Amino acid sequence: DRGVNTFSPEGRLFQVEYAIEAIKLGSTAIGIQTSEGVCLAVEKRITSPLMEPSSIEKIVEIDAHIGCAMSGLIADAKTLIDKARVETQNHWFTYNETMTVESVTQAVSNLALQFGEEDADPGAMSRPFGVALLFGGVDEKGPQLFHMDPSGTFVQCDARAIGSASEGAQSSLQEVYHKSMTLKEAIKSSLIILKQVMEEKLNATNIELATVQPGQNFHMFTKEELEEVIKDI
Amino acid sequence: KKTKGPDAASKLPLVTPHTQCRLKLLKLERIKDYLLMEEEFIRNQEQMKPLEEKQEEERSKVDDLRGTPMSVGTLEEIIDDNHAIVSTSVGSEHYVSILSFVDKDLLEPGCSVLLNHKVHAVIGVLMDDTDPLVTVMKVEKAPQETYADIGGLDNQIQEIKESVELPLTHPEYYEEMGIKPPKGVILYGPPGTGKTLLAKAVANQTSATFLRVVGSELIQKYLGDGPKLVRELFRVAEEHAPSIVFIDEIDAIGTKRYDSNSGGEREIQRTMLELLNQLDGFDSRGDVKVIMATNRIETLDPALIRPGRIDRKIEFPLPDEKTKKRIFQIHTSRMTLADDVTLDDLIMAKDDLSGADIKAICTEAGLMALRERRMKVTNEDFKKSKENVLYKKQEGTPEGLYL
Amino acid sequence: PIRALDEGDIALLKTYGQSTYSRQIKQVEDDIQQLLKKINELTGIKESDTGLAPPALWDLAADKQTLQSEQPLQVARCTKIINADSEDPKYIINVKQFAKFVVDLSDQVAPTDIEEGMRVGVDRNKYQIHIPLPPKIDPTVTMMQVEEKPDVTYSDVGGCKEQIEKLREVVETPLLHPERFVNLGIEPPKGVLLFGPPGTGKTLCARAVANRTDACFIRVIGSELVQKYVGEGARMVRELFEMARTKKACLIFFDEIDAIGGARFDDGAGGDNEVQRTMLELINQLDGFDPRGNIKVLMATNRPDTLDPALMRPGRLDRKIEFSLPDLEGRTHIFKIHARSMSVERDIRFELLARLCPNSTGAEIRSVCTEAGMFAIRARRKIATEKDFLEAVNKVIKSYAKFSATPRYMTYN
Amino acid sequence: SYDRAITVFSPDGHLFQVEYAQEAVKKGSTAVGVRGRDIVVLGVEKKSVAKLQDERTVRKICALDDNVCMAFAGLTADARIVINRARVECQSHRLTVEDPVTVEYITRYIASLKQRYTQSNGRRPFGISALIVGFDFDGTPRLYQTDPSGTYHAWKANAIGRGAKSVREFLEKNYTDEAIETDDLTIKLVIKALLEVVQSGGKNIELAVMRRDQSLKILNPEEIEKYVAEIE
Amino acid sequence: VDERPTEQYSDIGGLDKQIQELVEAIVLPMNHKEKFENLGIQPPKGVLMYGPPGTGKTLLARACAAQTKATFLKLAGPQLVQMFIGDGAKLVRDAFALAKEKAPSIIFIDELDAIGTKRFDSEKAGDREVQRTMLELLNQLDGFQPNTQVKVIAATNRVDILDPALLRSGRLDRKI
Ligand SMILES: Nc1ncnc2c1ncn2[C@@H]1O[C@H](COP(=O)(O)OP(=O)(O)OP(=O)(O)O)[C@@H](O)[C@H]1O
Ligand SMILES: Nc1ncnc2c1ncn2[C@@H]1O[C@H](COP(=O)(O)OP(=O)(O)OP(=O)(O)O)[C@@H](O)[C@H]1O
Ligand SMILES: Nc1ncnc2c1ncn2[C@@H]1O[C@H](COP(=O)(O)OP(=O)(O)OP(=O)(O)O)[C@@H](O)[C@H]1O
Ligand SMILES: [Mg+2]
Ligand SMILES: [Mg+2]
Ligand SMILES: [Mg+2]
Repeated sequence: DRGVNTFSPEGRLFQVEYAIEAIKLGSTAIGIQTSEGVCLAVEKRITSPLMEPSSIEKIVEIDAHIGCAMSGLIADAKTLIDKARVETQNHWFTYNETMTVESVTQAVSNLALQFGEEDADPGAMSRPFGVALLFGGVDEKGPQLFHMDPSGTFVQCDARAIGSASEGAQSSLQEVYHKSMTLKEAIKSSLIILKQVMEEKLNATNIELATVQPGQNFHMFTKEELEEVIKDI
Repeated sequence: KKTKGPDAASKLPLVTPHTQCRLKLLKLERIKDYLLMEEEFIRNQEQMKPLEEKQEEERSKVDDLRGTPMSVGTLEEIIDDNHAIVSTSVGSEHYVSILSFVDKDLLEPGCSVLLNHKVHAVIGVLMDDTDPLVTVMKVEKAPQETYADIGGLDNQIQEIKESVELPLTHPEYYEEMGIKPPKGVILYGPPGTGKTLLAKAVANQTSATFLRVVGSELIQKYLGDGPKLVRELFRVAEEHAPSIVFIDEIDAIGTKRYDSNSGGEREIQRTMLELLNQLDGFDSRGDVKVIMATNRIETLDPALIRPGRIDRKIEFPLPDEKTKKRIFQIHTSRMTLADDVTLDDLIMAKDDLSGADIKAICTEAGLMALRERRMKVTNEDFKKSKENVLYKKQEGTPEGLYL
Repeated sequence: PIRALDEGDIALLKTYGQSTYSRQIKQVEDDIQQLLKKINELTGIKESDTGLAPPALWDLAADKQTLQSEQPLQVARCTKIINADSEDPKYIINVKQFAKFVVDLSDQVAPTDIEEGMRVGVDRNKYQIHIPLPPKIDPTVTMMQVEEKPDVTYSDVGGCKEQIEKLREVVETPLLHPERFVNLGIEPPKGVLLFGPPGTGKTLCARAVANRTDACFIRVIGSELVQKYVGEGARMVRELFEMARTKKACLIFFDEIDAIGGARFDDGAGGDNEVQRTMLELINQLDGFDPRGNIKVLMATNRPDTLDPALMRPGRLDRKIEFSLPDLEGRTHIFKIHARSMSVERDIRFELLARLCPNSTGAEIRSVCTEAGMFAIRARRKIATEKDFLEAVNKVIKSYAKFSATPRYMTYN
Repeated sequence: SYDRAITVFSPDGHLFQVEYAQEAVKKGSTAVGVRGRDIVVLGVEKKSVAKLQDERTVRKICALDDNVCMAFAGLTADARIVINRARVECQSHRLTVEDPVTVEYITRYIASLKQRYTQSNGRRPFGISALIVGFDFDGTPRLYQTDPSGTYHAWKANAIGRGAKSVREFLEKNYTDEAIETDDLTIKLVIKALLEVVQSGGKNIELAVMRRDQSLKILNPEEIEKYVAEIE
Repeated sequence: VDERPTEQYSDIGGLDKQIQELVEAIVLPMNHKEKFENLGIQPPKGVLMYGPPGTGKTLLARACAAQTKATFLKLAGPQLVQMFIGDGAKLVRDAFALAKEKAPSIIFIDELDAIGTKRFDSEKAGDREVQRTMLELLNQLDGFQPNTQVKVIAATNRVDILDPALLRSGRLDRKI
């Protein structure tokens, strides 16, 4: 009944629609692209004080110039991250260069929606990945920010927020973001919006923040740095 | 008028000590003393005050003019000041004359109107036509229980008290913020866990006009009588002053609606629709608050359980550890327990033990005691009750599947 | 080994136990029980035989004048006339349920004053005709008009602007401004049926219309549409529409039409037979070889899927309106509307509660705004706080009364 | 080769089969693990000794490696299988990396194994949640929990199976550096937590302890009885 | 039908190949009766408009009206049923009456699915008067020879439930 590959009366796939819906349940994540660099922030959403907040990694590195922020079935995000890293290193090994952000996202996206049931593979994926990746990095073209939805659709975006607070996080990003914004201004604006959407009071332990700049590599802010920014924000 | 007709009860201000004692004797004697005083005074003053020039000759005239066997009929489109149309039980439209005794006001269309047998003439109004099948649901002998009788349900009792008692006890507390007091709480939980006990508790300290329903007596066999008995019930409720109507076992008229094929399972649906319409529909609802009890909250049609019609869904669960000891204390008091039958042990073991189980164990325990010819319960008399009261129950997973 | 209990055993058992004053206690309790009965018996339920106007306001006439009213002025019986033989004084009447007859016209009434179809006051004994009776206006049918203005405006109906505009396009403008529908000659759609999950304001918007209907807003009490005797329901609906076609711009609301309407069938007891007949009469009146006129119908249901097709098709109901769950902005506006009368701290962010209440309905938004200051009343404060509201949300919706996913369940991060 | 999509999204964004497996983890036994300053303790509440069952073969605590052990709560057979796959991987990593596995690494492998069983074709989600403890090369004690969903996390302490949340709440209010000041306090801390769920106590809970250098040690019934008396 | 509605066979869509079938059950046999006997074939005195909901049955009905000039006779399924036993009988008896009177006209029994339902019955039979009404209508239809000219056509949104007798031979026989 209702095979995974089925069409609705509107021409809409059922599974792809559901998977996109599941995204809303995930925590918030804000990614802003600026000429000085690209910044990412996220809400850790600590379940319980016993849990070690270090082990909830919502911002990982794909290469020295690429970073990703996740939201959705974090279990599903793992395989997507592994493919991105392998593709980046394979490209370096063959062409002795650094893959561009769009190319990595295109490679990752090509993994999304490559699922089936009959005559596909001995152990192919059955269902779509329910996670929305915010790729951010610096390439020959400068800073780049790409959002990826479960539908395998990636589209460069100036500023975007994903997660349960996406609607309203985007709205706030709309009123503040502008082309000439600097990295620090992006970081602060990102922190405020994350603070507004976050029910729990925002402190230095419940939010992961990272940035990529033309000079420096992918950098994940430490507690000392995080405290400094939220002190003024 | 909206008379706040109470339960016409509480004639027992409640004897404070329950242990046979001369304090009990003296207090009950005081109760009897005042009761006898009342009887004496009423009889004496009935006999005295020689107002025997009574009957107010004039009222005798009125009774004379309104003959014997007066008939009950439904007033209809009123034609003229001194003329109106009536409809007898056979549905025949006579054209009668409203006599002077009748107050021209209070006679609206659809109001039952008295008549003279021979010459149909509106002789007087009747403002008591409550369906004799509906007036039988007014509690007039308040059940004898108090919130202290129930135990171990603090959190689940405060919730009902905050919507059946406080809103009319200190209503300033609510208006001061403007939140409208919650109306209607559904008490859902496993069998034998309270429910009816809390209902009777709230009946006791009513201060209102409790109406009791059954959950099946509403259903009627004549098309429409179903969705008119409920109408009459709530009409009576709103006519009387603040009231709480307990629609017990609402699992009966609550089944999830479906595209049915029978007739009875459509009349019942119409009954539920009438309930929904009136409880929250184009209208209002005065100080009428509805308490619903059910064993299965998953079966009730989403609608009769909505956060505008039935808020504050209480979740009466199977009793927990401390609540078990509390209930044993409350249900073992009036027994002469021995000195080695402390109940601090019978608790635990089985994870399934409800309040009904507790009372059964406590009763088939005294009955067990009355078998060795003793009136002081014993620890063996209690350990021989768990094997005779709690039985026939179902079991669970096979050991090994899990630990 | 359970030997029975002997009579002596019972006797001794009843008397070995602490009863210093217990026989007296039981006796006095019995005396109290038997005394309550005497007290109420002698103070029984009296002074309930009302129905008497105070023969003081009209005390003077409340006398032999009444007898004068009696005796003369013979009580007549109502009856219709199915024919009036022209130039032949004989008339034919059908009383109601008794039988038909041929009647003579009393001298006191001129034949011209008596016509075909009017209600005559036939007398008993010999059925003669007297003072005619005006056309009936049934009590059940006439007890349906709004005759009031419920305290709900459009403003308070938040969270749905497209829905309100759609409803207004058929319930208000096509009657309060015919100009716009002539320049284009667009026939104003008539018949709006409101769907929606259980509790979304489907009845709120219906009530809101009543505050600006500036005409009759007959509210069909569906339960009244069904009565014991056959044909009663069909007559009820016919009188409903006949009174409808007597004023200007009448709107008739059928709240919870699921009760009267349903898929037809002849399997179970021939269906409802009578109920289906009433539904068919309604359908015929709405559409048929008898143009309705200037009467519009609004109907609401929780499940439109269980409606008879001959009633869901356009013509009878044109402008179907989904009433879907509110959006984020809808939720924010709904909270604001059902919070403007609450002693709430100024620093409360209502844009956050909206996100924290996903897939909720308006009734839930209320039950959250309320039961929000209820925790404040529990704490004995006077100005609720944001923490209070958030706790209310967590204790009302999302987790509501059952949260199974909790023990080491944090897979959505 | 049966290749039907067993687990597939459902409206409102959820995976039924993953949820259902989670409840199966709930109905199991209660198992508790706490991370001390220099000691990591696991405990379990035994449903029934049965007075005939040989306690040897019903152990619900096992050693994946000399420096890693775990406790679970859920379908036993699913638990035995998962342990075997972890054991072979631990040796394989030892073979290649030439170093003992890390608790974080093995947790990722086991978690990655479960994640592959929910998404795969013609397969059922593993009905177990595992608590993995061990001392890394640096010596820092580690505690990891894995759910059937494949999500894994690092904890100071937590409880799975029947009577999980209540126990965890007990852990949350009662966990502190002072309680983790001494090894005995940690061990007693565990027992009280299980006693919060299990009734009999002393004879209904099996306890195990792992130290920095010493391998896994299972507390004898006498030792468990002694600690229970000390708490009382 | 005093109002005599104003439909014409250009305000109606797709009604060809069935509009003519109604024509030769309404207008031709009544207008030019002679040439039907010219051969000796009469179009049965009944046409049933079976068709899914809201397909246009009443549309073609009012089309046959207006352009009939024969005092169209109109009825209603639910209207037939009445309260006091036999009142529906009088209604139906008269309805087929006053048809011989004002001889030229055609009767359309809308919502026929209600007045006549499959021959279910109640052991009490107290609520079985509708069956008596339907049998009365059937009798009237039977007592009708093509010599007289008063046609009858009716619509049934659900041909399933109609009593499989109103379609026997000479009662409603032509189907559109
Ligand atoms: N916690 C409790 N404390 C005191 N008495 C209790 C408790 N739980 C149950 N009982 C007793 O159990 C008896 C059985 O009736 P009870 O009112 O409890 O049933 P119920 O929960 O309403 O059942 P039902 O599911 O049939 O509606 C009552 O006399 C009540 O006093
Ligand atoms: N969008 C909204 N904005 C403001 N108030 C709303 C909204 N939706 C619902 N409400 C509130 O919900 C309350 C309860 O609604 P009610 O149950 O009377 O009607 P309904 O939603 O149409 O449901 P039903 O299906 O029972 O007719 C109303 O008093 C109304 O104020
Ligand atoms: N084939 C058609 N072409 C054009 N208009 C049509 C057609 N069928 C119906 N209509 C329009 O539908 C409107 C509503 O009535 P309609 O003719 O649909 O009823 P119906 O199909 O005869 O109904 P029912 O069979 O339920 O009695 C009419 O005003 C008519 O103009
Ligand atoms: Mg009751
Ligand atoms: Mg409604
Ligand atoms: Mg077909």
